[PDB]
Amino acid sequence: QGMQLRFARLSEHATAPTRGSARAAGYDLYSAYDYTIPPMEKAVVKTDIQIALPSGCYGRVAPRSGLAAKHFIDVGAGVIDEDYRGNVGVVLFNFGKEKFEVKKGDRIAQLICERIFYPEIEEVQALDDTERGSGGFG
Amino acid sequence: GMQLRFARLSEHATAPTRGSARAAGYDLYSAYDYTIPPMEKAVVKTDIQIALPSGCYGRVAPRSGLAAKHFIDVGAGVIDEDYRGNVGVVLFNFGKEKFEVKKGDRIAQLICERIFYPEIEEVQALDDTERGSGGFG
Amino acid sequence: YFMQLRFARLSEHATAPTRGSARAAGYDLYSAYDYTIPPMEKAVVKTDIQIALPSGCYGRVAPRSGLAAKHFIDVGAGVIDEDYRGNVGVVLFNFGKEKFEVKKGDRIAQLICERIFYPEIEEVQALDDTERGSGGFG
Amino acid sequence: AELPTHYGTIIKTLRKYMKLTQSKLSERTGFSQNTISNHENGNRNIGVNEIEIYGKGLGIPSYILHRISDEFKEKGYSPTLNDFGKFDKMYSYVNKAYYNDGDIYYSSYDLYDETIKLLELLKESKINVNDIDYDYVLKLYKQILSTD
Amino acid sequence: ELPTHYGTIIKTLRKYMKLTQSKLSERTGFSQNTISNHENGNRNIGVNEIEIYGKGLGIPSYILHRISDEFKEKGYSPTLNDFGKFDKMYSYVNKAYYNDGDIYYSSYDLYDETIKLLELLKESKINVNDIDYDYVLKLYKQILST
Amino acid sequence: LPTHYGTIIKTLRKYMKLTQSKLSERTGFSQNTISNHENGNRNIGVNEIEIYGKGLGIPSYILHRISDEFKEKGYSPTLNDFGKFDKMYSYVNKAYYNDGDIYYSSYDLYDETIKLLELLKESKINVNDIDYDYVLKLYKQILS
Repeated sequence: QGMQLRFARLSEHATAPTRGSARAAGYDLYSAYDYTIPPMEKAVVKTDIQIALPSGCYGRVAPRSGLAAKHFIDVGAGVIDEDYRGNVGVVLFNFGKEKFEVKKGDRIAQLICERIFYPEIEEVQALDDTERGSGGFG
Repeated sequence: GMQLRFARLSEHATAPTRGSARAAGYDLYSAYDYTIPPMEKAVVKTDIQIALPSGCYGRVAPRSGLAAKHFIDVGAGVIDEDYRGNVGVVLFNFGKEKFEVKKGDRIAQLICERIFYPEIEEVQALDDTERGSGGFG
Repeated sequence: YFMQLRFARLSEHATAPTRGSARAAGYDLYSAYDYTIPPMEKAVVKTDIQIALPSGCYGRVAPRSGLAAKHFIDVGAGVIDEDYRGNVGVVLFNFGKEKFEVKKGDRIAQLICERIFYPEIEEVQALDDTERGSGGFG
Repeated sequence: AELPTHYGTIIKTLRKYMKLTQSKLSERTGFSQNTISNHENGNRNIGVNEIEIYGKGLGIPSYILHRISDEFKEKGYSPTLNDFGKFDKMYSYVNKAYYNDGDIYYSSYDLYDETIKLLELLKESKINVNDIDYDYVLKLYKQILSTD
Repeated sequence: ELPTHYGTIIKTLRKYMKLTQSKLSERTGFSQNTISNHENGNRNIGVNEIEIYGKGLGIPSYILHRISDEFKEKGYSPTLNDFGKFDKMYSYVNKAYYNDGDIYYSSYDLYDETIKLLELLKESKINVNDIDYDYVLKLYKQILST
Repeated sequence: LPTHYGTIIKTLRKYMKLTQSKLSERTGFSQNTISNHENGNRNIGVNEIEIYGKGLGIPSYILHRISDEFKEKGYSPTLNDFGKFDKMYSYVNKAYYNDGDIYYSSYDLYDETIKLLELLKESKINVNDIDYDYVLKLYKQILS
């Protein structure tokens, strides 16, 4: 059956992540609490959910376009490892001139299942320059 | 997915470009002039619409030079595969001085980030993992 | 058996990328040098390593959660193309009130092998609006 | 969440609205006519996992059922569920606008809340949701988002 | 409105790459006919045919676009005039960008930077063929620094 | 200059109660290779440590950090007390992946393991007796 993003509620305050459409990049993450982010300040915003990411991705906590364009809100950190079972936190940066209010139940970020490799690492003495990175046209 | 389709929404658009066959992104170009003061942001229009290949989203990502030389950054950045509107680039100028965008300036790149579209499932509690527990061996 | 993440030291100051767990999203990147980053400033922090990413990915230089949440450290730029064979640089932003010290051998970011398409660009006169965009429920 | 979810009523009302029998929804969900009857009657417990499946079975995004449940927890009734025909029509416009208009995409906070605010505005103005032009909705939508 | 001059650009570069109408027709899958109608004029050329000609010629597609825009903007292309000097300089710039951190973390545009270096070298009476990568690199670092 | 990887591999193979035959079956190195690695007759770098780490069941980077001690001290305390390290690290590892206060604050799991062992030693607390929930409180304390 279909790839599952599994989550559990760590409190009565959490909201189940949501997606408006089958092909949205991200699940909506919701604050579990009220915060006041002063101008040029940060806060760790708790969702009170834990997630089990599907195999072959990390969870990227990614900014909302609206919050970026209208209120100069960004997302710091944002790497959730496959093995992370703790409370999912959103590191919100307020770069705006005005304070940014978070209320419990507010949509503050989206969770994207970014497909990655988990490569083995190999030391060599020197990398040769690439084909596409050397020589002239032809 | 082998095709990135785009269409011009105005005469002011530049076709996205990629020097190398293995560059991470397509260059996106401003369609208008903007003056971003110190510590302010702007929504830069490209006047292009895109149709991402299936199984990715479009990440609008920073240019390394604009970041390392002019303290320029990209907020937002997530373009859903169904988004057919004007591709906007949210530029953040964290530098001490104003940052000038002119029509035809290269302000960001578009990466086709491969992703899953997983179904959501609630459980009462998740087990600490076999790698998130145990001693060596 | 590849493929792998190949790397080479450009100096004796480099540290081999490390990954604590088989399924950590990122390899740890280490500074090769000392840097003082004053408040609201940036620095290009050299690793003195070069890398050959595997095929079908780019390298994303991604933020450390603890560094963001506790010291308001962020990563600018962060796109590393398959053909890049120069010194891997980390662009650190200090949005904190206090200066941030980097010492040779400090962990300042993570390298993620982000899987991507390399598609062919095709101009079209107009894209249609997707079905999923509208239609009515059912 | 303490406050009951009222999911049984929501699924019954939406299945009827979509002119489906217990049996047709049964074929689509995989739930037996017994299970569905027992969900609608408020006997079996209904959580996010059942609502994901009911969503797919009804051709309604699951999160809307969540939102409708939230109307009961906050108001004691659902204006959306009481007049869902209007919600469905206005949501089709809001959805199309979000995915096709850069002003909406780069400012929207929540498609559900914005559908409600738009329906409230049309009722005030005594305009029929079935008659309004998309190009006019779009101007209404940009106005509603202009506030913030 | 203003014509692309794509037929002339393609012809001039095809000849520069020492390929026949047949060799280009091999590599591209355009008929030896279609190709001639494209160079001879009248048959038109979209961004989509220019992607195919780029791969065909072994020249990055975007450089055809920037040559076409020298014509629309200035009525002439210094790049298409001395293309052999442009190939040489581009190869050094491309190498620098992909193999040196100072350039990778500073470059704005590889094409504009090739032009700006050829122009600095023309105005020093220095011949491209008469210098080497390390010479170009010192200059490249100088012009990218602010 | 010297890595001491040979000693580190021999000691950890013995710590995990593996025969050379077993470590060979797992790593893909012959017994002759493993013996020459262990005895310093064949150089060991990043690429061998990646294989040995997988074969031993110990993250490769820990062998790098143990090697770092030798260079920075003449010996490795951690290698000398690897039983205590394995135990504390199992708690640190668990706290990192299951507790948000650690995940959003931790700088380096190996240095935090060392800091906690030094704290248990100074407090005369035995790492095999301490309550996970109490370790967690000590951990939050050293990070803050």
